[PDB]
Amino acid sequence: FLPFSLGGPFRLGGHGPSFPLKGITEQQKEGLEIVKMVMISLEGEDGLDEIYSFSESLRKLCVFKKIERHS
Amino acid sequence: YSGRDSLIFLVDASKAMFESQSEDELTPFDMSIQCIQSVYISKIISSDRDLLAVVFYGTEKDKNSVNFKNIYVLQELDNPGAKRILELDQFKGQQGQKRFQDMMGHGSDYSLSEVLWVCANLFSDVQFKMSHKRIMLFTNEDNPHGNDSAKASRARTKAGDLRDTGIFLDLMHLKKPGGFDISLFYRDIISSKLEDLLRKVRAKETRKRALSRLKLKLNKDIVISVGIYNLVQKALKPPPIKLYRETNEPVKTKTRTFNTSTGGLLLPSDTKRSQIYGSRQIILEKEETEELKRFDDPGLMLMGFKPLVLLKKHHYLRPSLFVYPEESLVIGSSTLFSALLIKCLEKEVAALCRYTPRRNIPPYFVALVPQEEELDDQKIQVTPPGFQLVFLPFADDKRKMPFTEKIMATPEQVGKMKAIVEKLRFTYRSDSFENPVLQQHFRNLEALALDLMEPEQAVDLTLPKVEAMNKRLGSLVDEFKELVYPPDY
DNA sequence: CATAATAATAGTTTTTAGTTTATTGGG
DNA sequence: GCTAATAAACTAAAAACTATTATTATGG
Repeated sequence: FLPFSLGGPFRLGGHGPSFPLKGITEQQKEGLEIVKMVMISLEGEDGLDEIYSFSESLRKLCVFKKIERHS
Repeated sequence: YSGRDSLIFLVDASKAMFESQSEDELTPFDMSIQCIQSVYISKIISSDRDLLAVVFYGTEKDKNSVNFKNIYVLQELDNPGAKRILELDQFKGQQGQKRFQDMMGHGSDYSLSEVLWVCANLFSDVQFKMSHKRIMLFTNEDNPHGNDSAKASRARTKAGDLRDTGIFLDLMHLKKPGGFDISLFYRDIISSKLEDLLRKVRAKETRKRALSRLKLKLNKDIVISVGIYNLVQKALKPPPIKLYRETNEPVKTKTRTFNTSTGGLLLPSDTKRSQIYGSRQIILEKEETEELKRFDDPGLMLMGFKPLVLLKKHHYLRPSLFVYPEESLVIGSSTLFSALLIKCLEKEVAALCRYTPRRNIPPYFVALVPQEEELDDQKIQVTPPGFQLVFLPFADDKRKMPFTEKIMATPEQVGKMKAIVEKLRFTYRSDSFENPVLQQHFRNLEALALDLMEPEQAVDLTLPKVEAMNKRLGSLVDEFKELVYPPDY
């Protein structure tokens, strides 16, 4: 889960859109490519439930996942 | 509008309660007594803000504070209550009729103008906000204008005064029901329902005065005065007033915070709210709690416009409330909303807001269903022009289901069961639901207010049957249920 | 300081709002 | 082999219905 983001409706102030991952360090690019040929084989439930991006873990209780038990 | 609906019960004493008078029943005394008793019970269960008094036009020996001749004053204007029920039970049935014979008797001489005099006195007696004043009267004597013409003229004059005063009078069929034959000439001053009056439908409480009015602060610039109201109510348990089981004396249950240790009366000040979570008791305070609930001022801040097409059954919450346009400090509210309703064919895109109920409490997103001026041809404003407050849920308002997605069956099942359900079409009736616990409770209250032998258990329309639909439709539903081992295990 | 000044600051019963009340529950 | 997950009821509750008295203005 990259330190940056992985790879009217305008009411006010939603979560972060994204963050750079391509122009980032060439070492970061190499590691990202290896872990992405892994990702197509293993993208994990840790990201399937919600992909960890620094953009999307800011505003609201989306992590808190507002819900109660089933009847 | 608050107001006490004063109702007077004029019942004869000479023969109109005792002569068949073009009928064959017993003395109308008993039927009239049971009718008025029923309506008293209906008020007790349904309306205790309406004053009642019973008068006997015709009186051999006067029972009257007015002391006027031919006046029998039994109950003064007052809200319905058990003393009056006992009072009438004295004169209920043929036993009550022979009582009436005992203390004053029937065949009683009448004084019509004096009756109007004394009932006017009774009306003058009230000292409270009055909503309505009606004279309720039954008489076999539909047209006793055979009296002296002076009495008839004076009575008509008094009628003109009282209806001019606003006093209302009702005479209803007792001799020649229907065909306008009843009141052969006492139709002059008066211009059926026995079944309803005996039926005494009750337990109906409804709004009397305005309440909960706000403004449509749609933007930071515009507000629009409005009012929030309810017509769907959750029936309550009547208040358990703790009475001394011996002496019927109320209870001063002195409940307070305190200390289990040092025997001192604590206060909200020297105490603090707290939240035992994880490794930290998260402390709070009463005003801290209010602030945590204190978000914004009450009113309607417009958050958008959504079509009346996204709204679905799963898009539902607590029963919706209503908004009527109001003009107390916002001119044009009614005018602009009239524009909205005329262009409501295009305004299926209804208003969106996060409604703030009051101060110190948070707003909540509640949609607004545009209520038109749906005035019926009989001039009933069903759904008065306004907005129904269907409440927008949150992710809070969810309790998830599993996902065992089920697939449709063969269309012959759908067709045969469509034929079933439309053949078994239950007659639509919105005013058809009465709760058996509620009804039986009313019956226990009224019955165990007198020495009634038993409170009837009201068989309600809400009760399903076994054969009424099995004769309107039949077992062809089960025969159509052709699958092996039907759910009739 | 003159002395009946005649508005708000509640008085009201409001219904209607969060109250543990409750049992199926992991062995 | 065990042990909630509720929800009947909580027990309450904030609403102007109403406004007399003070208002401090003007005879005294």
